[PDB]
Amino acid sequence: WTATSGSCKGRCFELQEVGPPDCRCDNLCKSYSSCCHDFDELCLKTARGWECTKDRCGEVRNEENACHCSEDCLSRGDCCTNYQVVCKGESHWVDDDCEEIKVPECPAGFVRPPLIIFSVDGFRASYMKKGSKVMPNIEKLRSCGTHAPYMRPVYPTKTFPNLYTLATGLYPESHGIVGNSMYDPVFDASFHLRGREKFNHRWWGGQPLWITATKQGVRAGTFFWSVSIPHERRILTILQWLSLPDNERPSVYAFYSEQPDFSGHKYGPFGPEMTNPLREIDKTVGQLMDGLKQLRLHRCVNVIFVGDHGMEDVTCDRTEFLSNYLTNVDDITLVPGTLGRIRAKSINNSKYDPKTIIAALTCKKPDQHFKPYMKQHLPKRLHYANNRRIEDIHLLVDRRWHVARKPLDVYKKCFFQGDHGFDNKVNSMQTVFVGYGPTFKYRTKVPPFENIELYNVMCDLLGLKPAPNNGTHGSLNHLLRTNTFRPTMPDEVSRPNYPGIMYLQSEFDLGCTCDDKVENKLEELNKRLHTKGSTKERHLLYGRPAVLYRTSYDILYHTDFESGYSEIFLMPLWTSYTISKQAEVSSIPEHLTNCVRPDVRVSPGFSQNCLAYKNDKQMSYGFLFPPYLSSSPEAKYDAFLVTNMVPMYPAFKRVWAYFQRVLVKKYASERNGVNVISGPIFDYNYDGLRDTEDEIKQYVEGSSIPVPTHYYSIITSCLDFTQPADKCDGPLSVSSFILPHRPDNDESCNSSEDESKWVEELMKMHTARVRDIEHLTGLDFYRKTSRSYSEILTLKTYLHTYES
Ligand SMILES: *[C@@H]1O[C@H](CO)[C@@H](O[C@@H]2O[C@H](CO)[C@@H](O[C@H]3O[C@H](CO[C@H]4O[C@H](CO)[C@@H](O)[C@H](O[C@H]5O[C@H](CO)[C@@H](O)[C@H](O)[C@@H]5O[C@H]5O[C@H](CO)[C@@H](O)[C@H](O)[C@@H]5O)[C@@H]4O)[C@@H](O)[C@H](O[C@H]4O[C@H](CO)[C@@H](O)[C@H](O)[C@@H]4O[C@H]4O[C@H](CO)[C@@H](O)[C@H](O)[C@@H]4O)[C@@H]3O)[C@H](O)[C@H]2NC(C)=O)[C@H](O)[C@H]1NC(C)=O
Ligand SMILES: Cn1c(-c2cc(C3COC3)on2)cnc1COc1cc(Cl)c(C#N)cc1C(C)(C)C
Ligand SMILES: [Ca+2]
Ligand SMILES: [Ca+2]
Ligand SMILES: [Cl-]
Ligand SMILES: [K+]
Ligand code: NA
Repeated sequence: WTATSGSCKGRCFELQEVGPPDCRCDNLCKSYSSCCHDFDELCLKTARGWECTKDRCGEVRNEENACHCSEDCLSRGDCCTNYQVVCKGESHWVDDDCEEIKVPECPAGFVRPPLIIFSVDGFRASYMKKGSKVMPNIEKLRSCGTHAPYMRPVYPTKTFPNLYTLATGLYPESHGIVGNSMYDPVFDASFHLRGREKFNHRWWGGQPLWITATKQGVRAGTFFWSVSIPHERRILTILQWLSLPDNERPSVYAFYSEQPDFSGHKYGPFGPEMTNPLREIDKTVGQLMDGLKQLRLHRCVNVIFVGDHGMEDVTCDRTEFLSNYLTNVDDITLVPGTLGRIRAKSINNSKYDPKTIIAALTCKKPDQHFKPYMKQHLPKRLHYANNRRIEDIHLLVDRRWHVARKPLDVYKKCFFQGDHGFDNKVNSMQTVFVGYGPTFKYRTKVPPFENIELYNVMCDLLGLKPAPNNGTHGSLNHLLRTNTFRPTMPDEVSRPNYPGIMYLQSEFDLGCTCDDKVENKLEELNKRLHTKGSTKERHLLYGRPAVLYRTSYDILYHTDFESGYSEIFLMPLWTSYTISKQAEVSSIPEHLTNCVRPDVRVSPGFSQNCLAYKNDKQMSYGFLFPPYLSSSPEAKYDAFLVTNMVPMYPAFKRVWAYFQRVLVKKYASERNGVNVISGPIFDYNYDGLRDTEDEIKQYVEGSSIPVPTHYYSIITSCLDFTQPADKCDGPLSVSSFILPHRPDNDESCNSSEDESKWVEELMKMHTARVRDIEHLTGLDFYRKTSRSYSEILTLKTYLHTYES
């Protein structure tokens, strides 16, 4: 209940919220049914539209007008954005030549260049090129400022998850807005686009930019705009706020457009009807920039033009129905559409079996346009599991498709031709970034990057210390003319041990065997050199990874590879080796098929044992440095050390063996040598972070040998592929993966076929950034290179996406 009978007289678009039941005069008031009775009359004037004409020039001020062409308007801050053009012979900003902004050119009283975020819903990356001839204001920002060819949104590629990621630098699993609709099982409440529930603060976690700003004494405009406030009025409100006195004026502003999303849904991304919304958004940018130029702020303000997601061709007829797969379809709730999330209809049910639901949804039709997953099995690059609002069962839907529960859900609601929400690596989902202003570079192209990184940059732009978030601070330094953040490497926490030969063979009782009793001094000092790190410069190209937590581990050197061997987890944390373009693949000789050898540098008590693998009828083992790539028959024995062994499901060994035997050599042929770092990952609580020992839920039967959730590899080479990986003078090129360690290959529908028809497709889907692996391992890679730390931070955030 409000007392809506105060007045907005002198408080239109006031920045401090007045609390119930005084009546309100701000953007939210509409959505709360709490506006004063005169808000429309005073605050939402429309009379005479939004443009000066010659006849209005010099007019007598009439306060009923939407905007003003009177002589006093620049001082009152309320001229129509085109006043100076019509009434004073000035040019539109778009018609002026691009001129470099080397320093901020601000009116007196400006302590810092303001930031304006201009967000556009559904603005697909390729609109920058395909629509360029109708968006001259946007094209100027883009060619004269700093731009990327595209920006990668977060998953799901929906509006609220992405805008709240922009604001926080957090993954949706961390900020809590994990979908455009959601059910919270603790709240027993649903969030939707319609309704008042979405307004409750309990949904929205982390610390958004506007709060970061305010806590540190920097004032912010609104980031929420009521749908009924026309764009022209949002722009005029921002320009009025920018004319406030120094002590009252905000430093950070946002503008949001519902377009082109709203039309894209109706017409598809490139429907003929989409030309006009692009023209309209462009006009709005022109208004803003003419408005800045009137107020002498067009060489002072930093402008970010950014989208939340793209838009794909999706029609009612490309819908998969769960009713065609399940008998028990009335026992589930589905969050439908361009993703699927499934939970039980009733928690008063011990009868609900997710395993039977998954099984009924797996590889059932040859054409199937979705894939089911337990959420902890989703590609770790999606970071989409560690929240109670994400249901255990997920369906990743193919681009261009929808999933629904039953046909009536689609006809008892074709409306639509476009939609979004797919996998964030999908080309059609990519969106836009442009930065223009004194703090951005001039006429500069940067590589594609992720929207999670922008929070740190917006903080830098405003001199704010960012709250803890998921960006990598410094990875986007190359966007900026002047950086206030100087990244430095984390300090190594655990120093390695460097063990020599300390144990006799008969001290081990590991139940292993090997055929290795097959006896020259020229090659007896030569192998000694190898166990002490004589080839270490070849196999460890970027220094040893730093261990960033407290543990006990050993560096072990070998002719063909180096490792960091954990005495706690009884296996390498990492294994590093280089394969040249020239290198040969060889087989495991017959006599060595089951060979495992004690490592005399490592005590029996800190070693794995073969007996446990014999006794564990589910679990087998593989090797991190692959025997197939031994430099010599003699070096091959080192690959069979117990210290190179790791636990592997037979089903996973199909994947791993094909990678090691076929793919590593291919990459070395294509990339002119590769350096590989491989290791295990333990993430039993699916938080994206290295598990402590006491979080491990599975061991090799009757042992302390922990079972990894995942295996990674980081594959690095020279960006200039005319140089070999091991003698690169310049920038590097990387691709990485995090493969789930699963006891079946149900995820790959063609897995009954030869590995050459399915393994690589799997690995591509589980592409990863180096940073992802860092979080999962507590390692820090690329410690010793000739490259700047900023550049290395960009490299660590790169994702190889495998789109055309
Ligand atoms: C991406 O970036 C983010 C941000 O840096 C990072 O997320 C951070 O992860 C940290 C480690 O997991 C975690 O640390 C502590 O969490 C709590 C503090 O909780 C509150 O306070 C902060 C600060 O203002 C809030 O941000 C935080 O918000 C979260 O929870 C809200 C509801 O409370 C929610 O609205 C919001 O969206 C957010 O939810 C998310 O996080 C929670 C967990 O925090 C998840 O469960 C959700 O799913 C969602 O993902 C909170 O309001 C501390 O109390 C913890 O302390 C533990 O652990 C100690 C380790 O030093 C240990 O020594 C102590 O014993 C202590 O244990 C005690 O409690 C145990 C668990 O409850 C108990 O078993 C035990 O026996 C004992 O009593 C953590 O130090 C941050 O909160 C988290 N922040 C955010 C915003 O998410 C991500 O990790 C990265 N992602 C990647 C992949 O890099
Ligand atoms: C998305 N939106 C809506 C809106 C209302 C509805 C209804 C129709 O049915 C749902 O839809 N959209 C109104 N104003 C905004 C802008 O919100 C933002 C804009 C920016 Cl630039 C940033 C950042 N950084 C953050 C936000 C959030 C506040 C976090 C959402
Ligand atoms: Ca959107
Ligand atoms: Ca974990
Ligand atoms: Cl915005
Ligand atoms: K076994
Ligand atoms: Na299969």
